[PDB]
Amino acid sequence: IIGGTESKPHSRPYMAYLEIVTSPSKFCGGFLIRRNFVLTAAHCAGRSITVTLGAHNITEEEDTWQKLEVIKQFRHPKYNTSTLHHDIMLLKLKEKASLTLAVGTLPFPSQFNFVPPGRMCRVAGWGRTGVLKPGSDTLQEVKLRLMDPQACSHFRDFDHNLQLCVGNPRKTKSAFKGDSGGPLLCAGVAQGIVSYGRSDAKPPAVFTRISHYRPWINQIL
Ligand SMILES: COC(=O)c1ccc(NS(=O)(=O)c2sc3ccc(F)cc3c2C)c(S(C)(=O)=O)c1
Repeated sequence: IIGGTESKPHSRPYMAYLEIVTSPSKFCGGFLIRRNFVLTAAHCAGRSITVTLGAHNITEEEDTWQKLEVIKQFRHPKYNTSTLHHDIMLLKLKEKASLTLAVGTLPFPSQFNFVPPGRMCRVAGWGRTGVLKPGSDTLQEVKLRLMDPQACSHFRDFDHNLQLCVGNPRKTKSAFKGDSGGPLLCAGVAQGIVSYGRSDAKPPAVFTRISHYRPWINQIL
């Protein structure tokens, strides 16, 4: 998260931190939708994934931490490994998390509108705070603007109708590396998932549209 501020501790109890091991390690975001299911981006898939819940500080272990092993990675069946179309994945945790002050579920409303540009939303994560910067010690959140699709025209495989263009190009505020899989929260409802952007972190970034995959996510609910 670039250009954001520290969240109030445990004010985002659904946030998940992913430690991914390949067959090199990756770090992603995610959010708890149910006690044993985490929603994240499909490109975060690897061999081993460990989920940390109930964390504000990610660098030193807290009493509110809950670490769970992923036992199944359910990528969307039409996910494209290079163009990142349908970049959404369901993770089944080995055990059930404990609902506490620090661990909670993100509720999904009965209606998911196709959200047009112009909306102001929030994204949170422990990702890099800038280009070449390390991951944030604590959970950061930044307010971002849903941009017109023409602002993401430089991305070769961007599709306005499948993805969100998020981030004012004249600022530095944006999600970045390590924030992938984290939710884009508009008005308290997760409308997007951090997918990708530019290596030099110049916004906008590309977000998966959650509204398209509500019936598919309804498998878990
Ligand atoms: C068609 O796909 C691509 O064009 C592409 C681009 C970058 C990239 N990964 S990235 O460089 O670490 C990066 S930059 C950035 C900026 C803002 C942001 F919210 C996130 C990110 C991320 C993840 C990948 S990916 C995840 O599949 O490896 C794919």
